[PDB]
Amino acid sequence: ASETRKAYTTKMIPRSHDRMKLLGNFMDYLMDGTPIFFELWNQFGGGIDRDIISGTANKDKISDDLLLAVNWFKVMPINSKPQGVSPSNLANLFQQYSGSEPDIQAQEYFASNFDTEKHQWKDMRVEYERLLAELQLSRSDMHHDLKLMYKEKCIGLSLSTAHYITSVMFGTGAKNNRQTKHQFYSKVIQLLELASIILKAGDCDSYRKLRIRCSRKGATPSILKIVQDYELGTVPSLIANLKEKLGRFEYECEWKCMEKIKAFLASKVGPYYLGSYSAMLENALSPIKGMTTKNCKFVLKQIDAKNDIKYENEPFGKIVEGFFDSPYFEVKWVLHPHHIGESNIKTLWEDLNAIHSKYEEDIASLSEDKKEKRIKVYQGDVCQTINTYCEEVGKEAKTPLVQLLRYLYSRKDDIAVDKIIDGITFLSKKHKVEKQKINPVIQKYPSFNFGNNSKLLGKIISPKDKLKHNLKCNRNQVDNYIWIEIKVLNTKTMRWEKHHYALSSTRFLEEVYYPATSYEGKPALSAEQIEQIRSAPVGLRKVKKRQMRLEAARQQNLLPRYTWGKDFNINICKRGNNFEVTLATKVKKKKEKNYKVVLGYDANIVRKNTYAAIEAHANGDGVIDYNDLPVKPIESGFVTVESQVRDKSYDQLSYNGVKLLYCKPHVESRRSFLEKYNMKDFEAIADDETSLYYFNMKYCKLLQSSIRNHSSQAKEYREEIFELLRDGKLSVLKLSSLSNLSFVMFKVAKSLIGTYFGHLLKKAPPITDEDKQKADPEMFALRLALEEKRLNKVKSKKEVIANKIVAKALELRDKYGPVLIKGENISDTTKKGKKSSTNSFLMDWLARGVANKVKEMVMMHQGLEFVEVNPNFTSHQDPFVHKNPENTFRARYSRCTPSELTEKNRKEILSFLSDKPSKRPTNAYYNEGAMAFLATYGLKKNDVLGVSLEKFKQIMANILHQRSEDQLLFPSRGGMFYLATYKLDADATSVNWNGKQFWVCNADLVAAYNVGLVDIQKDFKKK
DNA sequence: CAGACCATCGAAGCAATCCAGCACGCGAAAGGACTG
DNA sequence: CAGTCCTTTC
DNA sequence: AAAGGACTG
RNA sequence: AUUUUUGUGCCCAUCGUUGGCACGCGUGCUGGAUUGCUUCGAUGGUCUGC
Repeated sequence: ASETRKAYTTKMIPRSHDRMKLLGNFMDYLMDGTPIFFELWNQFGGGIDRDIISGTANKDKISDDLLLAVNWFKVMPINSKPQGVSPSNLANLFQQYSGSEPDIQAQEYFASNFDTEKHQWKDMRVEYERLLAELQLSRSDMHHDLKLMYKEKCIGLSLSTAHYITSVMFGTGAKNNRQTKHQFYSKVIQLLELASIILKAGDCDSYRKLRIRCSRKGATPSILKIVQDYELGTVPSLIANLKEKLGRFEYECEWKCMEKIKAFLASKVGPYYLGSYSAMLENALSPIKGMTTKNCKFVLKQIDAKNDIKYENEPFGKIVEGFFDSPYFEVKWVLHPHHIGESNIKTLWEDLNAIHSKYEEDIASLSEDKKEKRIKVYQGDVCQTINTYCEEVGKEAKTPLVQLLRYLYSRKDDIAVDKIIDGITFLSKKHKVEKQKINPVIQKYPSFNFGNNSKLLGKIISPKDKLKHNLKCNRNQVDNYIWIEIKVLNTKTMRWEKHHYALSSTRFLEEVYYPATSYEGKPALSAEQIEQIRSAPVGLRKVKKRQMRLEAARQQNLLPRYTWGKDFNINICKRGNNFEVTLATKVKKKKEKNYKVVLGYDANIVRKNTYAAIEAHANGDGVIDYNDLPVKPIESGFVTVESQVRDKSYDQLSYNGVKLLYCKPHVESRRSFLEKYNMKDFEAIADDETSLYYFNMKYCKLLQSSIRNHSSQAKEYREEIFELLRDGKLSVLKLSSLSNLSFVMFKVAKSLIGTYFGHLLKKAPPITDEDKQKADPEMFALRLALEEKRLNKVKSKKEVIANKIVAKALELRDKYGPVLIKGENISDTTKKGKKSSTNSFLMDWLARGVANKVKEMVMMHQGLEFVEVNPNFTSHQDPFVHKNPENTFRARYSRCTPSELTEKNRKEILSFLSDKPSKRPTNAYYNEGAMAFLATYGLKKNDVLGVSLEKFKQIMANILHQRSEDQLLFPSRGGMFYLATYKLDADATSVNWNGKQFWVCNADLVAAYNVGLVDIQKDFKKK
């Protein structure tokens, strides 16, 4: 039984200045009262101590000392009341309290990094003492009270729901059946320590009503006791649960100091109301308990990570870090393994040791006075080798520091190679683990959820009561506004009074609200509705069209019934003088395990994210027998989202813009401006086949470089920058798709504005964002426009890709059965070792974003389920033959004509053929792919590794002409057209390799199938 | 062979953005009182 | 009693 | 322990 | 309790054919990166008599 929330983000229509001011006063009252509860609960937690937490003692792995340190040592902003503790003396303070020194978990908590500029430790136990002093309540009485709170889960970790805490500590009356319930439970266990129903009924109770009226009154029935009795009249492991619940129901809830605390709250906050106090405490506890749990898990993670630091490589770390106090360095920084080609330095030192052996054997002979020259030659050779290594490893990752490698080689006798790697990775991991900031306890900006059951009373009126009201008072009965009846506290006269406010969210109408007076599509409108749509102002026409479609669907009985149910929350966040009603809604799923389809998707960056469906227990013509599971490919395609312009049909995700054949004035203006500032590179971007957003991106980079060169006149660039990014018909803001290139375009636009500002404000105080806002307010506004446009662009890309994925999942669910959407677990990209360009490229991936959006959407549909799989080798594994018997791991190719072969392709083929050891597992797969490429056409690598790439193209053309085919497959590390043994593409062109007769599928579709077979066995057990 | 010019590549500082994780909120069901 | 609200407990 | 996942429209 | 004028937005050389289409919101921190300026250091090369 899973559940998630919807959200409809409505718009508050000001009913009247008086009513809106009343609502604002109520909101301000709640907001002003929230900090009081925040501080009060910080004090309560501060009062925690041993003999308070030594009760249930239930906790995952948190030490009894870490709980104490968490509840009375919190990092908060410097500008707060509890201020006054420095990190150094945290240990001795924790010694002063609790009569013991910090343990490992509490030592890690105290010795945690943070931002000393903004956040400061805080004693949090002088705050409890200040509560005792300023409310003058006996320390013993407050000790009893907060011990009772802890046992009631009103303080500590895993707190209870705010409503419950308020009702318990500040409530009128009670069951008072604590001792009564304890006796009942002791009797029940004594009768155990449908038959259980008889045993429970033996509590001097005839039926459920009697025991309800005797043991547990005025609440929901105790754990499966009254419901159990009813079920049994209309397993033995529960004894431990009932015995551990006996800790409760023993105290009788006598508060020795909650009266004084309640009076203090009434002094600071208004008079006690369960709804108001519950809301304020709900918005005050969230930061407290949230950051408490976050820091507990964080400290556990920190101890686990520090246990992974070897700490025996520390001397090697010292030797390597001696780089900073050596002639080769000219400030000081941390050394990460990417500075030495993390694992390639082994090959580097192999080569350098070969050179050293040659040099030494040459120095043994030639013992004349030529040493001063031979050593110089050897020094030059080793320097050249190190430079070549840095250049070589600087293609797939960051260039290793030349000076660091020179220093390491100079210290070739003080440290080995594996020891160099261990020391530097120690320097890296220790530094990382030591810079992990601890989460501060920051105050939440409140939400104040109005509901019906346990929150501040309130409700959307109804679709039914709406008709009653709109008919009682003469009205169309089909208004486009949603009315909420909120119980507002009139702060003038401190009493409650339900008022009404109008929301105007059209989605709520279209989807769950509008009444069925008489997933779907849309209706056919009438003439007058069309006229209204066409007569509305420009900015209102879209919402008018949506509303008229809704109205037509109601008038033509095309509007499905929406089964109101009155299950909507109302979240009112008052930022300034405007409200932010939200209308959340619970959705319940009842997850299913007996899957019938698997819908993997590959989640590419530039290559048109694909899906691929796989059946579970297929029985038909093609049913591939996996390890022990009969599976069948249903289909596989691309995720293309269609925006149908007048007659064409674009893919927002891959359109890439118009072809510059219709942007000639645009390109002419750009060239005219660029000519004024120094153009053989412009002509390479302005071809009439080049697409518009490639042209815009490349021209943004051109402007960036131009501004860099003409630094002292970057103010002259602003007219062109505007005309390119904002104003003109073909601009980054006027015209841009969801394609990856259209996001690189916004990235380069933001970079262009950044360089314009950096060179417009450079003459040394730093250039703060306020300084550049004041320097060119229009350009800063343009920067904000680009940022907001790109953020909404990203939100829409996530939403639409996830919509297509979930739509195909629903199609398969309707056709076959419960679907399982398997997505790559694309984490830990954008690494330090990678190049800056690689990390920037991978930032636009939005893999985890789409995965999260699909995860959310799947929680609302019954039948779908989303698991995230390991993305390892999912682009090479041959689907349905890899792991069906044994791993296959073929390579990806690139069909092309011999005339369009480039130098890069030939060099890549040679790199595959060159028998050199590499740590990448896929090197073997692409090497065997290159061998098979040579075998297929008989190229005789010795004679194929030759020069004259033109001669290579001629030889390939002759080989492919002797055969009747037109294109040659050849392995490429970034090529499509994977070779599968099964037809997974639906456009696959069969081909003959050494002698296997593969299918030329699409690398995207086979990768989607692999994503659908990563752990197929786990999803489908043999049951 | 001394000297300067480009260029890219690292490191750090400074000021910014950004995708992402992750903790929390978006309570239920009951009885009594009340009202119609 | 239907529906409301206000409370306590799960 | 990375690599892999991505492959610069 | 009636405001009849809006939830957020996304795509397009013709911005409408009723254009086409999608959507969980908020707070707060944290992690990893990126962007821009500068400083420093390496790396590669053209150039002037040598």
